[PDB]
Amino acid sequence: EFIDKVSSYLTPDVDIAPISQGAIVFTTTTHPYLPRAKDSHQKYIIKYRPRTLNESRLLAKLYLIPGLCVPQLIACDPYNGFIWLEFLGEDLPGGHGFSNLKNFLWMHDQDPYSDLVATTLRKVGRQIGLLHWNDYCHGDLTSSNIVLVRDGARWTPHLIDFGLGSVSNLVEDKGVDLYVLERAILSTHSKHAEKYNAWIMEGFEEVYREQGAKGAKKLKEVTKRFEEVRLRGRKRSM
Amino acid sequence: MVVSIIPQFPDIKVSLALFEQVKNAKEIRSKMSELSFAFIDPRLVCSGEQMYSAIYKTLIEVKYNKMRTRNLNSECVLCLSPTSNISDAFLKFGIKDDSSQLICLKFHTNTDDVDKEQLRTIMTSIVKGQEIEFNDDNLSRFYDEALIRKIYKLSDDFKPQDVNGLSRALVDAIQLR
Ligand SMILES: Nc1ncnc2c1ncn2[C@@H]1O[C@H](COP(=O)(O)OP(=O)(O)O)[C@@H](O)[C@H]1O
Ligand SMILES: [Mg+2]
Repeated sequence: EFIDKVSSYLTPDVDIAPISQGAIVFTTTTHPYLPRAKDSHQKYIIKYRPRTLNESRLLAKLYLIPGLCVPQLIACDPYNGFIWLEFLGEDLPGGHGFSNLKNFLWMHDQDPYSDLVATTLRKVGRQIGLLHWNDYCHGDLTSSNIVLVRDGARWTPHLIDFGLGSVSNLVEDKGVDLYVLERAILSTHSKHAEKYNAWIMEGFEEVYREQGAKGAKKLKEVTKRFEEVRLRGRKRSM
Repeated sequence: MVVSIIPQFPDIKVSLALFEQVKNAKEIRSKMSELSFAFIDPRLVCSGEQMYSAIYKTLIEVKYNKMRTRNLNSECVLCLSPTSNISDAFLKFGIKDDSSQLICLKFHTNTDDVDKEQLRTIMTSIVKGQEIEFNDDNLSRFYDEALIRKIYKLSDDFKPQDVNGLSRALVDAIQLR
């Protein structure tokens, strides 16, 4: 049905394997335009959506920002709703699953007090800090939309899924982004969830504190709003 | 020269050739109408990835939107560009009277095999210059990063460590229209 239309559009020349449905996401080993064997990666992502324009424009803008880690936009057909992206991440060892932040955290949840975990989570906060410092919002900042890319014995957090992203200098948008992640991390009910969030916020704050006095002021603004959002996020008798 | 296909468009072949020590660019430009090829200025092309991304965009545009120009060859020169103005694209991405290198591009829509010997003969009868392999090693000789930054409107804050990094920004601009 959706698989029919997609395989017909791509032709039998392009192998596809569905990985998520709803707006379907596939992987493929076929590069959309480099001659075979002239590409540089084992596989790619194809996102099909019968948001396409939005995610593509934002990926392009964010790549140009020093330090921001996002998937490469490889190809865009806005007429049919296809975008091809760099495939980020890998399978964690021992069947712990695809290397998103959620799965990484679950895998280390029994013994999270390591340089690896703390440093990795601070790096997650750095990405969000860079994003917000530059007046962009993610719009769906869950632990599934943060992908860890292996770098030797280290992990390098990347942000994915910018379908709901936006340009915004509003601290309200920034606060809600942070709150969505905070709640997603808390959602596991892990005894360590609060610590994870604290490490993330340390990374976020460092980015702002690197921007002198102006950074310190903007950070105070964001953190103030974030606390208001937390307050407004839980039941209160009005 | 290389002959290639875009996976979702099996019946359209594209030939690409790269020439250096070109002596007759002015003459080529004067005869362009009345030859069909596109003659592209390699100073604006830093990689195969960039070029092939424009070929991809060309076929997508023509199949699923609207062709703006005369044929696929010219449409691809447009698609290399970051902007919609056809004349500006032809001017900036087409060869110039002073071009000492060029990329010779041709779409082959006939389902038949490309006649490579005839194609090479035609190209050398047009171009006074020396063909070298169309590959990233040779493309990295001739691109002008400063000009590229100006044309694609890249910020000085953007500091890619290598050609792959630069190429990615250009592909972005190409894919976004
Ligand atoms: N660049 C990418 N690299 C690897 N996996 C990706 C990439 N982009 C998306 N994915 C996968 O696709 C999933 C997103 O699927 P889905 O929920 O269907 O759509 P949405 O992207 O709207 O959330 C992600 O969880 C991730 O596993
Ligand atoms: Mg997705």
